[PDB]
This record gives sequence, structure tokens and C-alpha cells, in this order.
Amino acid sequence: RSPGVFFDSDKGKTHSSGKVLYNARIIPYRGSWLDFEFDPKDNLFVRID
Amino acid sequence: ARVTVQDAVEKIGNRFDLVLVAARRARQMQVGGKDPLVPEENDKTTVIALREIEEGLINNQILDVRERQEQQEQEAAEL
Amino acid sequence: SAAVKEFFGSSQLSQFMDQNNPLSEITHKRRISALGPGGLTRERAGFEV
Amino acid sequence: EFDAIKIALASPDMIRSWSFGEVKKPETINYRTFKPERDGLFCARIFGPVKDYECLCGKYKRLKHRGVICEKCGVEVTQTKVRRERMGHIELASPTAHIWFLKSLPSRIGLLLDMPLRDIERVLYFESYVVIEGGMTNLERQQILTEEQYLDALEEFGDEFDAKMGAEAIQALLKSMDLEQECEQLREELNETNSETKRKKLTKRIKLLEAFVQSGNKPEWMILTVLPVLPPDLRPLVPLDGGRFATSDLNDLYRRVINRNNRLKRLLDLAAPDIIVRNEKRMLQEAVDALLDNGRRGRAITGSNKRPLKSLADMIKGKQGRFRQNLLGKRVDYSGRSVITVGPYLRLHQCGLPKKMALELFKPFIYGKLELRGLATTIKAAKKMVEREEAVVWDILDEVIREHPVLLNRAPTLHRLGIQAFEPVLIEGKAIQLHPLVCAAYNADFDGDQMAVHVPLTLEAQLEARALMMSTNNILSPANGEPIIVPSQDVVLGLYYMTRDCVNAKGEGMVLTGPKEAERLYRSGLASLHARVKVRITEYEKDANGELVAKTSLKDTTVGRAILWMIVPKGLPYSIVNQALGKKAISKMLNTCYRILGLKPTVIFADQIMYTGFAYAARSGASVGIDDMVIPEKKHEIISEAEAEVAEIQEQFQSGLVTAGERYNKVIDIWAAANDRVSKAMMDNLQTETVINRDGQEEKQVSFNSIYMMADSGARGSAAQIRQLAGMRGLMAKPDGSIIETPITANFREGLNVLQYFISTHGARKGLADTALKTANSGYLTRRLVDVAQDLVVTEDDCGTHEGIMMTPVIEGGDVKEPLRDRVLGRVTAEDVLKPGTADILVPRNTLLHEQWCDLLEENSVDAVKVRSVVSCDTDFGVCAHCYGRDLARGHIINKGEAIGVIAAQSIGEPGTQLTMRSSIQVKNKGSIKLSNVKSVVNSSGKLVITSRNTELKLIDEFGRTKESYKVPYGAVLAKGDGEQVAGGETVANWDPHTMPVITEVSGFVRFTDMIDGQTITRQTDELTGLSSLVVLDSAERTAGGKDLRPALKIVDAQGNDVLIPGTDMPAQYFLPGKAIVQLEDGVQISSGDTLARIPQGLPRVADLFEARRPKEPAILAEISGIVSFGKETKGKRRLVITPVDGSDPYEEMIPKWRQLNVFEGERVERGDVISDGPEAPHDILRLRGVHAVTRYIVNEVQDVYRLQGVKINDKHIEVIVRQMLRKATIVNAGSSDFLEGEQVEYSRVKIANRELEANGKVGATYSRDLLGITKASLATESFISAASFQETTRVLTEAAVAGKRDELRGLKENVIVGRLIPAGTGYAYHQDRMRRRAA
Amino acid sequence: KSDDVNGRTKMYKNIVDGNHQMEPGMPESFNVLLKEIRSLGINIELEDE
DNA sequence: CGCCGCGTCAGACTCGTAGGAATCTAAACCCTCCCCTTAGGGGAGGGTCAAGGC
DNA sequence: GCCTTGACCCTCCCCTAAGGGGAGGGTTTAGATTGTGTGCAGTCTGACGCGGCG
Ligand SMILES: [Mg+2]
Ligand SMILES: [Zn+2]
Ligand SMILES: [Zn+2]
Repeated sequence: RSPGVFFDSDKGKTHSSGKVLYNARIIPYRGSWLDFEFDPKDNLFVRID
Repeated sequence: ARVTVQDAVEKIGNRFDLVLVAARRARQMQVGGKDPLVPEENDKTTVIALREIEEGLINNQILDVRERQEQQEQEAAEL
Repeated sequence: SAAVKEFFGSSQLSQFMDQNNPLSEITHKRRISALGPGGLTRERAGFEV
Repeated sequence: EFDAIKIALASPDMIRSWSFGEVKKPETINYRTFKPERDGLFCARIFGPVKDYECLCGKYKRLKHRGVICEKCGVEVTQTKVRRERMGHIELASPTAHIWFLKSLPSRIGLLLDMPLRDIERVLYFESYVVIEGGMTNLERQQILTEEQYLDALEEFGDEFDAKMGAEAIQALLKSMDLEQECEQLREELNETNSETKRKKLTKRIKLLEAFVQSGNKPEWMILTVLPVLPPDLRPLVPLDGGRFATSDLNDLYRRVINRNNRLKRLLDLAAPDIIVRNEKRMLQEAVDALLDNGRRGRAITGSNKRPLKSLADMIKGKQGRFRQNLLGKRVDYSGRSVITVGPYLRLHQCGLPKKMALELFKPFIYGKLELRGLATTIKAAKKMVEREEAVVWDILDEVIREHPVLLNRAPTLHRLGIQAFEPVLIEGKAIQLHPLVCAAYNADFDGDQMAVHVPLTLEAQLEARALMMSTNNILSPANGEPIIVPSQDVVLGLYYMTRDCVNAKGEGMVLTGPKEAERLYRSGLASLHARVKVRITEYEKDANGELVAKTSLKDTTVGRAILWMIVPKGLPYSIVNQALGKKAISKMLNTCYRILGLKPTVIFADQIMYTGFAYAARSGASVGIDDMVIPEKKHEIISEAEAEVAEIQEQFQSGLVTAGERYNKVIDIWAAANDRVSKAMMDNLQTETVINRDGQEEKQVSFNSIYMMADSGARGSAAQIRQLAGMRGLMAKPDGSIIETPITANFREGLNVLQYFISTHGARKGLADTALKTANSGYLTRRLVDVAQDLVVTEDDCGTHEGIMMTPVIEGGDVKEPLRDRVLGRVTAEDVLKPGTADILVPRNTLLHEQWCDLLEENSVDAVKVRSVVSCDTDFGVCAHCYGRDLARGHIINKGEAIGVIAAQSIGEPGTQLTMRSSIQVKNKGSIKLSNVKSVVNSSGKLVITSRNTELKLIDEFGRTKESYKVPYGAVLAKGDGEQVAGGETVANWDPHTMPVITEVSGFVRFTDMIDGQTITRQTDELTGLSSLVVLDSAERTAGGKDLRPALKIVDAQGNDVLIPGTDMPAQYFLPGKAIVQLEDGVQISSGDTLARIPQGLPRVADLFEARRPKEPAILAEISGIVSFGKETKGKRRLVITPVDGSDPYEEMIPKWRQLNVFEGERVERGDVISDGPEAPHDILRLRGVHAVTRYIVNEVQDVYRLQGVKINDKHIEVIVRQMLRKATIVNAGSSDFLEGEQVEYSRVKIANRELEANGKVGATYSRDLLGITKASLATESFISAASFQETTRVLTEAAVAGKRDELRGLKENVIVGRLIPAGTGYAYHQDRMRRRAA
Repeated sequence: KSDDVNGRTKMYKNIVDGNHQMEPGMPESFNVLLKEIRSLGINIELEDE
């Protein structure tokens, strides 16, 4: 996988309601990963490594 | 020789009991001094035992009465 | 010396050269692998990769 | 030797009694002279001498001095083998918790103390104090203190109380607790409780404390104070070839434990500051944890690779643990392996074995026969003869292999025909020669496959190879009674080419004296194999007796059919060959020979069929060329016409007549239609295009095209593949699964271009990745099935039960998927089968339904036969031979001692690699009609209105059997009077798919009740309807009032009188749910049947069905029968109250109303009918409908997956697994029994207990049978050895240790683990006389 | 054939003497298993009655 | 007390040959104990060779 | 032929005088120094136990 920021989702594979939950992932060449994501209640969550 | 064992399974009505009777008789012939009750046509003792079972000459009851006869005979034949 | 020795002799991507015929050799040299250090694992690689 | 295995907790004294000394140093061996160091982990004084019969110092060096312990070195002079048996111990300087009884969930220390694992872990890590005893103090027992709370209460309340940290604190708590007093306190607390969560909490803790009381275990033994040390030869430190040493990770872990323990002892001697001692105690704890289970608590300790060290728990668990790698399967001696080739000359019972392989595999046999025949004076002379390979050792080898079978095995051994026994024929190659007819059993092709050879050594093994495993015993499948040693490829092509007929073939129309004349004419070149001819054929038939009576007649046959008749055994009819013989006809011919004549004619017949088919496929010269792929001459214009259609649809999309969705679907449809047109044109130009002259006149006959002959004979190839060769390849799918809208208009005879080839690889790789990734899933499912069913064996001959399942043909919609004959063949009846002419016994009660009884059932009109099943067998710990029925591999009733569970699991799991890992009624045929579960009224327009949701339509023939079965939604209006003839295509039922109508109770006039207008209604006018409608909307749409209060549409007479029901005085009103559209006003009359309101609406599947997984949102079923009412709404959980008439009334559920309900407040329900809709959960089916309903559901839902792929499995095998899933029962009322309530016991145990309790007049327990998946059912067995060897070895060994379990070795796995005869098969007699010479 | 250490040499000698009979004992890996479960704190034992 | 999202745990193919992993790191004192050095000496323990004596 | 008898003979182990050589073990060492240090991960899916809200 190339380094950079990648925007993805899970397509209804969570929360049993078919709601698509999006996420962003900053992947460096060397360093820590930085993930943002949406919960089923549309709050933005950061997650490091 | 022996291709299909089906004719011996009809006499000894089980395939699982057939193996036990035939192995008992085959061990009698192999390491005991027992001679086959059928003409040994270059067969091994397993196949000879199967050929005796398929002719009605050997089953569990015949083997039992034979060993009881030999046991009472040799326990009685000493002073 | 140990770092480069470990890479060149012990990496998953440092592979015993396939030397059956000329085609084996140039197929081995033109090979891409998703596996390796920093890549995928063949056990958890899904259907879509 | 022994009869059980017991497991328990080890006390410190038990651990010190195993040991032969204390390990005091981490020294392994001296670095200079590699003798073991004293008091170390390798120590000859503790663990035994390193040389056999020799001390370490060398002072006592021979067996003359045995058993004497040297006074210089301390080593006992004995065998060095004792270093595999002698354990040691480490006396731990601090008590250390065992990590299994702490951290394997649920925690035994936590459950026994009733402390959270969070508090126990805080005390263990010296972060918190715990009060062992409160004393004259306000502190309660087990109260956790932080350090400041401790220093407060210590100076404040003196040393009256006692509080500690560490595992010494946990040990003092486990020692200070009284188990019997706490059992009584918890039991009287259960008799004070109604909350079922707390009741489950309490029954868990109570049975833990009771297991501790009944066992000899003490709680405080879950804290280690002595540590056993494994014998050093099981953790060896051995010199490698280059002088380097190889060691186990256990030596690293043991050395760390010793080092931290010795440093702890040192620190306690120095009286170190307590921050240093607490750190050393934490380090000793984590070292002991890493030794026992590395990676449970914290990060795994890695040594010198950054690879985690293999702990003691990793030695025994997993695919590479002791159980699965060394005990459940092994590497064996007298075993070889080679590439297999074909021998087409072989007989069915023999293989070809290389002489070089046989000379090694049979080597002690050759040594024995060389010494016996005097050709060698010594076994070493014989060894040198076999090394030199003298000419006489080949004669010795030819006589040692003579009647000696060998087992041939191809991996994967998916079923038992993956091991078969053969008599070896010594060949000169290096490749094993396999008989062709057995390859389908092995799933073997000759493109590089290898097979393993195993030599049976003992006379019993030789006779089992000959009598059970020989390939001439294996001609029928055990999964289904079909032949598995069956012709294929070349044989069926040769037999098909031989039995076909040409129109004007050479020698047509002569009259032959018999089949020998036909062979003479064919071989001398005077007649063609296909010349239709007249042959005098004499065929024999079996009369009422076993006699074989002949009839001779002139048959109209071909020359090749007469030639083929010469190898057919005598009891078979000539019609068996007077046709072109494809794969199906040859398989049925072999099955017919088997059922009529038996096994000995059938194996000879199969060999003759193979030889003849090979010979005449050779004679045919049947090649494949490029001119055989005949492309239809009109394919180009079919493609041009579909291109014109797709162009006009594209122009319609440009002109806005269609949106992209219907545009794409139209393109897909006109390309699928054009593909079907090309396929039909190709097959029509391929299948008959032999035009041939009969006396000058042209005539069409079936084609002798080679591609067509291979496809039509069933030799190789389908019509779907001829389509890709000569038609077009058609539409391809994206990796998404969505169809690419431009198909491959090419075939493989033409080329594909680059783009067509790329989009074909899209799906080629998807299929190959499925094949590569689904073998693991199918192997895992088969392993779970074997391990749930391994202990099931036919143990009894008849249990005398009268229960059974009612077998009917499988009819889904208007197709008969499974007839009665193959659902009921080989099964024992459970009741007397009667004719439609009543009370006359057609088939008596205990009949095994062989083929003649099935033909008798077929010539009568029998549509349902009640048969005996294994789920309804009354036999404890096994199955009777009558509830099982036939052994499908033999054809007779199953024998006692057959491991039917392994057969069932292999029969289900073998086809798993053929599965994939990733409105109105139109009656088809004529017949009477009958409907079931109908709520029916008469409409105003001469109708039948079925206002029910459980009704189903069934179409009966003049025979009397149901041929089609549909079922119709609520309020489906019938276009038919029910009970008389219909026609084909005749519509019987019409309804609305997208909306749900409300159908009235009786005729009358509209009246309103509780529908306060403006608050329950939006009166909206549809501009082109003329009369406005009234909507009852959502609850958040309107204010307080009618939002939850229900509009009730009453029906009364015009004089105001409420109309009363016929038979009951129930008030006739209709309560309607929200989201309803009503078109009615008050005053207009409505008869019964007017619709007032409209409320608008592979392999993983089999694995989910056997694991009994509840689906994502299931159907909702009615627990008790009664009338529907509603309680607290407006929470999100709609509260349904089913009200019985004669029972305890209130029963509520919490149905979340975001799923549409399918019940009304006025209509009753039966227990278990669908209230809401969705995939049914099998636990609900079992609870509400029963055991027979859940087995019917599971066999139908599994055979739907298997029949869809054309896989034929008997449902004996699914019923075996279902029976093994219904093995537990939860006690609902104990009575005068030894069980609690809500306790899950074995069903056989509670059944035997009730047998004894109702034998002594007392009342037995009442239970509810549980359904467990194949993993939870195989982990809940009464045998801890089989459960620990299956999976979750830590949980199983932990619960078995704290419960003090005992394993009596009654199943197959436990006798395999321990190296015994299995209790099945030829070891069944041995176990029977082992148990009757123990019970006597 | 695999693990019974005393029984496999007896079996070899029995084959060489023309006596195709086995005297099977306990597999050695079951004894390894018993010693490895006892090296945990667990008293696993054969009930020799 | 009951239910919902979150933390956690446990499972997931057998043949030939290659085939591991590769970093990092006191010195000056003292002691006892064991073996070593000639050119053989001495003894214990165990065998061997011709004599005969019956 | 069975049995002693006196003389020989073998290897093996320990000893020599004045330390040499080395292995393997202890002990202190006084400018001042005061919180480690790595990754790695594209598994999914059940299933169980629990804080936390209602
Ligand atoms: Mg192959
Ligand atoms: Zn010694
Ligand atoms: Zn039964």
C-alpha cells in the first residue's frame, strides 16, 4: 500500500442496520498510523496505531 | 486366492465378527501347530481361514468346542 | 553488516532463485509480491486483494 | 491396564511427590564438558543418568551395579530412559497464582471468591490491599483498599484487621473461605431470587463451589507454591551436527523462573526495601505465567528471535500441539509414497506396487522368510542379501506379498474411500499403478498425484484390509447407496460408441445367431459396430425363487449391443444394453447387477465393463479436432440482431425514454436472450447433424461428432462448455459480482481478443481463489462434524421405540425435488403403512424398505411413510440398528459396532468442496385442490377470501398424492372453489405482494370506534380518484391522543346493532396498525371479504445451520397460543401480550417495531406460528414446535444447499448430526432428583435418572431439550479428553481440573489418544467383554 | 508402527519370527502429554482399577 | 435490574528441497583445586606358562 | 585326563621435587552521571462477559 491518506468505509457490516461507516487512514512510510472514523451515531473518532 | 469375502460374511453374519474368527483361526494355523481343514492351495493363513469359514468348517462355536476339547484332553492326559 | 545481511539472506522477499530454465529465472526476477515485511499475510488476505 | 483418566488440581504435596529432587539452579550443562550440572535443570542426580546403567562420575559403570546411588555424584545407576519420566520441582519463594485458574474466562479464582478479575488483578500486582478478615472493624471481607485507605485504617483501627496484597492475599482468601457454608448461603439466596441473570450467576457459583466440595480439590491449590519441572528429555538440550546446541523454549522459561525465584530469596535474605521485593514478586509471577501460558497476561515473552517462547500450554494445544499433531494422528512405519499411474489391466482388488518400494516396505517379512528358508544364517546375512538384491530375495518378496494387502491413501482423506486396500502386483516402475475404477473414490487423476502405501502387519489388520477395506467391498457409497466404483471418461465413451446405432451402417439388417456371431462379424470387418441388426438373444431372469430361467428371442439390436451383451451376467435383462449407454445408464446397470445378483457378479461385471469400454474407445479412434467445434452459421446474425437491439435501447436512453437502471437491465436481458439463441442454434447444429442416406433417401440421426459424443455420453463436458467452445462465452461478471453489459460474443474456437480475455480472467481468478480458500472451511466443518459425532456407534439392535419422522416427498412450489422412494429407501417403518383403501396393511411395522417395498409403495399411492429416525431412538449412548436402517455401503441393515457418526460427518463434509464459499399462483398440471389452515369467507363477487397467514394450497393428482405446494399471503382472494378439478396454467390465487390488506369478519355496515377524527387521520384527496382516502399515520406525526390510541373500525347493522360472530359473541371490530391507507367511510355496507385498509410492506450456510447460529434478525414466533393484545408501546419495544383461554394469561415480549408485524389483535395464534417474518431460528423451532420439527428444518435446509449443487447425500447422516446437537437438556423442575433447576445436563443422563425415579415410584425431572451447535455440543461432552483434543484445550482442562472430572474412555477419540481398540468395528466385541468382565 | 517404543521392537521381532501379532502398549506421546499436563499445576492420572 | 455497545478470546489444507540468525559486552587482585612436569618405582588386581602330582 | 604350584607377566593407578599453568571462584573499584523505548497493522466472525444508561 502506498503511503498517503485513504478514505474507506464498511458497507453495512456494522450496527446491524446497513449503515455505511466511513473512515480515513493516514499511512506514513515510517511512523504511526492515524485513523479517523465514524461511529453509528455520526460522531468522529480518532484512533492512533 | 481371495477376491471377495462376501461368501464368508454370510456364514458368520457380521463382517466385524468374521475378522475376529478368521484371525483366531489364522493365528492357530500360523503360530500354533494346526493344519488347515481345506487344501492349502498356496494361500496364506488369513485366506485359508477365510476359505475354511466359507465352507462351514470354522466358526466361533467350532473354534470354541475345539479349544475346549483340546484343553480338557491335555489337562486330563497327565498323571 | 547485520542489517543488510539479515535483509539479503533472511527476508521473505530474498528467495532462492528459481533456476529450472531461463523462463524460471526471468519470471522470478519479474515477480511482484504482496507478502513480505510491510505487506500482507497470506492467511488474512481476503478475496478482494 | 487402566479404565479411566482422572484430572484434578495438584496440591503442593502431590507436586512434591512426583518430583525426584528440587531444581535449585538454572545451570543446564557444563560448557567445556557437556555433562549436566548439579541441582540444575539437567541434573543426573534429580532426573537420572545420562548414560544407560552408568553414574555421572564413572565410578559405577555397569549393570552389575544397578539401582545403587553413587555416593560421589549421587546418580542412581539405571536406564537413562528415566530422564523422560522423572519430574523435579521448584519451591517458589512466594505464592504465585496459576494463570489458567485466574485468566481463562470465566476466572475460577474470581468465580469462587465472587470478586471481579479487575480487583483480583489489582491485588495480585501489589497495587491494592484486600482485607482477609475484618475483625472488630467496619471493613467487610474482601474489601479492596488502596494504599492510602490501608494506611488510614491501619493507624485508625490498629492491627485488629488483616489486609494483604499479592497472591499470598488471594491464597489467604481462598484458604479462609468455607465452601459448604457458602453453598448453603447461596442456595437459600437462590430460593430468594426471581431475577434470572442473578439466578444464572448464582447457579454458576454454586456448581463451582459444589464441584470443589465433591472433588478432593482445595481452593488454595489454584495458587502455586511448588512448581513442577518437566523431565529433561522432554525439553532436551541436544548437540546439533555442527557442534551447535538446540534447546526447547521451556529451558528458557524454566531458567527465568529459577532466576527470579533465587533473586527473590536473596532479596528476602537482605531485607530489601519493599518496592524492590514487590517488583521481584511481580516478576516471578509473570515468569511463572510465561512458563505456563505465554501471552495470556500481558505481552508474550520472546527469546533471541523476537519470536514468542513456546510455553507449556502451547505444547498441548492447537493444530501443532500434542493432541492434534502427535496423538490424533502420527507418522507411521511401514509406509511409502509415490506418484500414481494408471494400470488398466489390473483387477479391482489389486494395485501395482513397485518392486523397490515393496522391498523396503516388506523388509522384516523378507528377513524372516530368508532365515526360515535357510537362505540366510542370520538376520544380518539376510540384511546383506536384501542390500545386494540377490535374485532370491525377489522370489522371497513375491511370496511375502502374495495374499498380503496394502492400504493406499490419497490426501485429503475426505471420506473412508480415501483409504482402500489392494493386493499388490509387483511392477518394475517407481509409480504406483492404480485401477481406473477406484479413482473417483480417491478423487485422483494422473497428472502428478501421489499416494501413500501402508502395510498391515498383524493378522487382524490383514483380515480387516481384506474384509472391511478391500476395494471389492467398497463399490457402494456410504453417503448414498449409489455405486462409487463406476465407469468414467474412456470407459463410458467406449461403451457409448459401441452401443450407438448408425442408419446405413455396414451389415445392416442381417439376422445373427447370437452375440458371438456379432463379434465375429465385427472383428472380421463384415459388419459395423452400429449396424442395426436382429440377434437371437437368450436372457435369464430370476423367478419367485432364486432360480434363473431362460428365454430366447430375436431382438432388434445393434452389433455393438450384442457384443456388449457377452459380458453381462446372467440374471440381467437385455433391455439393460439395448440403448446407447451413457454414464447414467452404466451406473444404473452396475447398481441393477448389485441389487439382483450381489457383489461377486458385480465386481467381475465392473472389471469386464472397464476392459470392454477401454478396448472399444481405442477401436473408435475418437479424436478431437478443430472442425468438431461447429459454430452455428447464424451466430453472426443473432449477434448483429442483439447489437441492433442494444443500439436502439442506447438511443432510447439518449432520448430519455428509459433511465440507466432499466436501460442496463434491458441490455442484460437482450444479451442473455441472444446467448440462449446462439446456444440453441449451436446445439441444434451439433446434436443431429449427421444426415445419412437410407436406400437413397436422406434422414437425420444423432450426431457422431466427437465433442457431442463426449458431452452426450456423460464422459466429459457439459452443454455449458460446448457453448463456450462453439457458441459464445456470454456475459461475464465484475469482481463486484455485477454483470459486464457487453458479453464475450466469441468462443474458444475463435479467439478472444485482449479485452474479452481480461474480463474473463476476472472470474477465472475468483473461482480459483474460491477453490483455494474453501478447502480450509470445508476441512474445518468436517472436523467439527467428526468431533461432534465421533462417539455415536450402533450399539443396540432394536430399542423398541414407536416414534419416527413422517417422510413425504420434498415439494417446493410446483416441483418435486425429492420423491418418496429415495427419501424412504433403506429405512425401517415406524407404523404400519396403509393403502388408500383403509385398514389393510400394505407394509408391516418393522419392515426395512428395500427396493421391492419401495416399488410396492410406488405402485400404490403412498404419499407419506412414517419411519424410524436416529433423533427419535430411545437408546442411551448409541443408536439401535433399526432406527438407523440400512448401511448404505452394504445394502443391508446396519451392524452393531458401526461408527455411524464418523460416516455421517464424512458424508456431509466430503461434498463441501463442491459448494461455493462466495404475484399469483400458476398451477402446472391437472389435479384436485385442497387447502390447509384456511380462514375463509365468501366475497360479494363470488369468491373465496382466505384471511389467514398459515394457509397453503396443495395440488393432488388422480393418484392421490400432493404434487405442488404453494402458500398464499394474508387475505389472498381465491379465483377457485376449493375441492375440485383445475387445469394446467389455471390461476388459483391472486393477491397483492407490496401491500397488506385488512379483511373483515362478517357482513355488515361500517361503524367507527376510538378514531377521533383530525387526530388519528389525515383525510387526503387523490386528485384522480374522485373520493378522498384517510391515512392513519405514524406516532410522531400527530399530537398526544390517537398517536398511540388505536383506531378501531367497528362493524354493526344499519339499525345500530353490533353484529355477533357465528359461534361466539366476540365483538366484531378491526384494530389497524399505523401506516395504513383506508378508503372507507361510515354507512357504506361491506360484506365479509372487502379489503378496507392497506398497510404497505453454500458452504457458509451449511456451517451456519449446523452451528445453529441465530440469524441477524430472526422471525418472531408465538410462544403460547392465545389472542393478541398490546401493552406498553412508545419505548421502541412494542409489548405484545398473548392471552390464553385456559392458562396463565400474561405473556409479554419486547418486539422492536421496526420490523413489520403479521398478526392482528382479534385473531388467535398457535404456539410457534410466525408473528413477524424472517429466517427462523432453530432454537425457537425446537422449543416451540419440537425435536421432529427442528430435525425436519435442518435436514431440509441443508439438503437445499446440497441438492442445489447436485450432491446426493442421505439424510440419515444429517439426522445423526442433529441427534448429536440435541444431547443436552435444561432441567425445568427437578422433582425428587439430584439436579438443580436451570441446570444443563445430558439428555441421556436425565432420561436414565427418570427411568430409575419412576422405577421407584417417585416423580422424575422435567426438562427442555437444548440445541447446541456442533462446536458447543462437542465441547460439552462428558469426556474431557475428546473435548480438550478438539479445541479450547485450556478451558476444557481448567474446568475439568477444578471439577475433578474422570474420563471413562467410551468414545472413539479417547481410545485413539490412548492407543486402544476403538469401541466401534472389530473393537466393539473387545469393549463389550471388557465391560462385562468388569461389571461382573 | 509409530510411538509404542517397546511394542515396535517386539513387532519387528515377531515379523521376523513369522508371528504377525502385536503386543501394543501405551503411545509414548501420551506419556509426554501426561508429563506436560502435570508440568502445569494439574494432576492428570490413569485410574488403574 | 434489564438491555446495548465495547473489550476480549478462539478457529482457520499435506508431498520434494532449502533450511538460522546475523547489534550490544571490565579489570586487578586474591584464593583453592586440579593436572602437569623426570624416568621410572611400588603395589593391587587379575592372567598366564610351563612343571609336574594324582 | 582333573588339580596344584611356583614363577612370571600384564595393565592401571598412585607416587616421586619444586613448583608452572590454568580453571573457576570470590572481592572491590570514591569526580559525577538518577524514568525503557521497540514496534505494527489490509481477519472476519461469532460468542461471552461487563460497565453504563434507562
Ligand atoms: Mg491431480
Ligand atoms: Zn557415581
Ligand atoms: Zn432405536
